[PDB]
Amino acid sequence: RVVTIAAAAIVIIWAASGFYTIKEAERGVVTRFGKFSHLVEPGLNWKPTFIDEVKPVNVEAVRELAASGVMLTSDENVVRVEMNVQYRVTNPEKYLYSVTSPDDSLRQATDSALRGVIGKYTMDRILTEGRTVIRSDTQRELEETIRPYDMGITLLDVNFQ
Amino acid sequence: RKVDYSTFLQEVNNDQVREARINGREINVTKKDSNRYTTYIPVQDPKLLDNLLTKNVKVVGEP
Amino acid sequence: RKVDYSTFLQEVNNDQVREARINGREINVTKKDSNRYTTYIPVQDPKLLDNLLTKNVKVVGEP
Amino acid sequence: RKVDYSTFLQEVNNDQVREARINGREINVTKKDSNRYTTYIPVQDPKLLDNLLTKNVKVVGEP
Amino acid sequence: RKVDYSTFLQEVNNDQVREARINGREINVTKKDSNRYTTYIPVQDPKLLDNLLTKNVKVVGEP
Amino acid sequence: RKVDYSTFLQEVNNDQVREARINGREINVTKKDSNRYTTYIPVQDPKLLDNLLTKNVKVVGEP
Amino acid sequence: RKVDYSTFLQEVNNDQVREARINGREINVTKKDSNRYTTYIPVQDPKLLDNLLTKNVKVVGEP
Amino acid sequence: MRKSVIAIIIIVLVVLYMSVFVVKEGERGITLRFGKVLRDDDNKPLVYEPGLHFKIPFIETVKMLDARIQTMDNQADRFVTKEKKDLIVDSYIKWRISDFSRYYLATGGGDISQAEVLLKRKFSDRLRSEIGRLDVKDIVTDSRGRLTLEVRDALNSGSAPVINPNSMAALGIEVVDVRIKQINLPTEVS
Amino acid sequence: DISQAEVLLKRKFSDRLRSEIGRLDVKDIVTDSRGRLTLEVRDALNSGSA
Repeated sequence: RVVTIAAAAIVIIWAASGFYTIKEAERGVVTRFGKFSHLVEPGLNWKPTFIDEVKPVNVEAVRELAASGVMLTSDENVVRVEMNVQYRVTNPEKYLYSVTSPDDSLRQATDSALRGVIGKYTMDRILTEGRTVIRSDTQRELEETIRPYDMGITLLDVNFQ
Repeated sequence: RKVDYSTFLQEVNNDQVREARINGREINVTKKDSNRYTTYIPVQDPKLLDNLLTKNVKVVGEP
Repeated sequence: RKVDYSTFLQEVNNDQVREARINGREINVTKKDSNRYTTYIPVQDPKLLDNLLTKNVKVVGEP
Repeated sequence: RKVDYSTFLQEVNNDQVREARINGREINVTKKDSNRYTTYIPVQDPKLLDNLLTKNVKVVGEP
Repeated sequence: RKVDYSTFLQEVNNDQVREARINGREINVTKKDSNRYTTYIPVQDPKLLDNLLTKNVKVVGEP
Repeated sequence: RKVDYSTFLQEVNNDQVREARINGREINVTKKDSNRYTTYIPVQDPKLLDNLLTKNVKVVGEP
Repeated sequence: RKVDYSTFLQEVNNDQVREARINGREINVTKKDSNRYTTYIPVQDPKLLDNLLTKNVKVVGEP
Repeated sequence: MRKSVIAIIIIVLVVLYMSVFVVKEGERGITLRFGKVLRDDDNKPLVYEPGLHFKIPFIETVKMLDARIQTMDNQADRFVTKEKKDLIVDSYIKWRISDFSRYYLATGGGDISQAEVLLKRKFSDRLRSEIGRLDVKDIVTDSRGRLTLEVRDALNSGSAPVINPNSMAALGIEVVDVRIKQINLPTEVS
Repeated sequence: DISQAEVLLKRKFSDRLRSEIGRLDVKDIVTDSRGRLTLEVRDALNSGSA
C-alpha cells in the first residue's frame, strides 16, 4: 500500500508543479530539453516540470530606443542629432535565438544607419528641412540594415527629435 | 533579476526607465525596451522622487 | 479605481483635482469633474503638501 | 465640528485664530472670536509652525 | 506649572532664560531670575536648536 | 561624568576633542587631553555630524 | 575589520573606494585594491548618498 | 530488504542526475574529456546538436559553444586616409560560427576571446588596407556602399569548395555584416 | 493592437499638417482658422487627397 500512496503523492506533486502562468501581454517559447517545443499563448498552462522550460517574451508591448550623437555631415560640419525608434517583437523564436541581445544590436544598427543617412546631407539642409526626408531615409536604411540579421523585431516607427 | 541602485540612477538620468513601482524599500523598474529588473534602496533619498519626476519617469505606488 | 502617483501630480498641476482626502499613504482624489479615484504615496514627498496648497486644492486629513 | 487643513491655513494667514491646541496630528483651533473647532494634519508639514509663529498665535502641546 | 511653546519662543527671543533640559518632547526651563517650569513641543521643530544656540542659551540632554 | 551639549559643541569648535563614540541617543567622548565623558543629543541635529566632520574629529559608530 | 566613519569620508573624498554595500545600519566597503572592511554610520546623513554618487562609487542595497 | 532497495534506487537516480546532459536550443556544445574528445569521429569531432544526451560522470566535462550571431565592437581606432589626415572609426562587426569543429580546433580554446582577437586583427588589417586609398569626404559620404560591403566580402572570400587559409572561412567563423557606427576627427581638426 | 494604427495616424496627420502649415503663414493660422485648415486636414485624411 505504501508504493501506491508514494506514486499518488509524486504524481500529485508533478501536476502541482506543472502549472504556470503567462501574462496577457507576453507570449512564451517552450522547449523540451532544448528542442523548441512550441509557442505558448497567455494564461494558465501546464508543462512537465524538470523536463521542459518556458521563456516569456513581451510581444504586445511597444519598445522605444533613443539614439543621440555628434555626427559629421557632408559639408565638413558636425551636428548633434537625436532620434527615437519604436519597434515591437514578432515570431519570438527569432527574437530569442537569432541574435544575442537583440536590443543592443538594434541600437548599434540604428546608430550606423543614422550615420549613413546624415553623411549625405549638408548642415543647413538638415537644420531647416530635416524631419521629413531625414526620418524617411533613416527608417529605410534602418530596416534594410535590420533585415539580414533576421531578428524577430519589426520596426514600428522612427521619428525625428 | 537584481540590479544595484547606482546604475539604476544613471539609467534614469539617461532616460532608459519607463515605469518604477515602489512597494517598500525595493523598486520594480521597467526599462523603455520592456526589460524589468528589481532594485533595492540603500537608504532613503529625498532627491530620488524629485529626480524620477523631472526625468518624466512613470511612478507607481503600491497598496 | 487606482491612478498612479505621477499621473495624479500631473493632474493637480493642470488644475483638475478639487479635494484630496489623505489617509496615511493612501489618498482619495476627487477631480473637479466629480470623478473619484485612489492613489498611493510611493515615498515621503515633502513637496506634495506644498504643491497641493499652492494649486488651491482642498486637503482633508482623517483619524 | 471638523474643519479641513487648507481652510485652517487660510484662516491662519488671514489672522482669525488665537491659540492652537496641537495634540499629535489633531489641532484644536480657537478663532479670535472664541470659535472652537478641530483640524487634522494629513501629512507631516515642515512649515506650519513657521507661519503660526509669524502670525503670533499661542501654540500649545499635550502630554 | 506649564508654559506655552510660543510664549517660550518670544521669551527666549528676549534673552531671559539660561538652561534648557530637553527630555524628548518636554523641556525643563529655568529663567535668568531662577524661575523653573516645563514646556511642551507641539511638533518637531528644526529651528529650535538653531535659535537656542544662536542666543547663547545652554542646553542639556537626559538619559 | 556627563558634559552639557552646549559646552560640548563649543569645545568641538575649540578643537579639543579627538574621538566621539556615538551611541544613538548617547555619545562617548575623549578630549585631546585624554579626558573621557559622555553627552546627549537633545534632538536630531545633522549640523552636529557636519561640525564634527569639518573639524577633523574622529567619529565612531558601533553594532 | 572596522573603520571609523570619518576615515570612510576622507577615503571616499580621495577616490580609492569602489563598491559600497549598504545593509541598514552597517556598511561593507570594498576598496580599489580588493580590500574589504566595515563601517558604521553615526547618525542619518543625507549628504552621504550624494557624496558617494558624485564620486562614481558603486552603491549596492540589500533586502 | 526494502532499505537496500531504497538505497539502490536512490543511488541509480543520483547516477542518472550526474550523467544527465542538457543542451539548449541557442548553443551547440560538445563534451570535454581530458584526452580524447579532440579528433573524435576521425578528423571531424562530434557536433552534439541540441537535445538529450548521456555522459560519463567524471572522464569528461561539460562546455558549450554559442551558435548565434555575436557582436564585437572596436571602441576606438586610428586610420590614415589618402590625404594623410587621421580619422577615428568606431565600428561593430557581427560574426556567426559557420562550422563548429573547425572553429574549436583552429582557435586555441573554446572561449570566444581567441576568435574575437583573431577577427579583430584581421578586420583591422583589411580596414586599414582599404581605407588608405580613399579620402575623408568619400569615407563620410558613401562608406556603406564602398567600404563595409567590400570589406565584408573580402574578409569572407579572403582575397588579397576551395578555402583560402588567409580567408576567415578557414576559421570556423563567418562574417555576416560590417557597419561603421561613428567617425571622429583629431582634436586639432575638430 | 491599437498602437500600430495610432502610430500610422500620427505619421500621416503630422505629414499632412506640416505641408498645410508650410503653405500658410502665422497670421492666417492664428487669426482666422474657422475650421479651414483643420477641415482640410480631416477630409484629406479620410480620402486620398494630396
